[PDB]
Amino acid sequence: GDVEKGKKIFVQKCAQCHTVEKGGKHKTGPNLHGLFGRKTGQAPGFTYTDANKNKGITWKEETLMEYLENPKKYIPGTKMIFAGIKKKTEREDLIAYLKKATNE
Ligand code: HEC
Repeated sequence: GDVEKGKKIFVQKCAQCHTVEKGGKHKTGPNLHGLFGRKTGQAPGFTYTDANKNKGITWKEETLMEYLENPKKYIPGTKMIFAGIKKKTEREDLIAYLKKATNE
């Protein structure tokens, strides 16, 4: 969980659709600094495509571990234009971005 790159690689490409700031009218990507509290698809106003909006759990390190680790095989594939990183563990680093954000 290298939040160092977590908040980085996150705010690098995900900063665009996921500007982590006051939620409010969400956009293509809601400030995912509360994923552990955001349903698999319950973004206020931005109700994820039936895919995430039809799950039933919350973005917990494990659930997202299945998404960030298998993004094009979990969700990141419909609108998300991302689905992998240079190496591979780069996804665990983001879990540090949220696990820390979402946590508090
Ligand atoms: C950095 C690697 C990123 C993280 C972490 C997340 N995203 Fe995104 N994202 C985008 C869209 C348009 C969607 C909706 C997909 C659809 O409509 O089918 C999403 C979805 C997510 C979700 C799902 C949360 C839920 O409740 O369903 C998570 C957890 C998430 N994203 C985290 C848009 C973009 C985007 C635009 C180009 C980027 C760069 C990212 N997302 C990157 C990340």
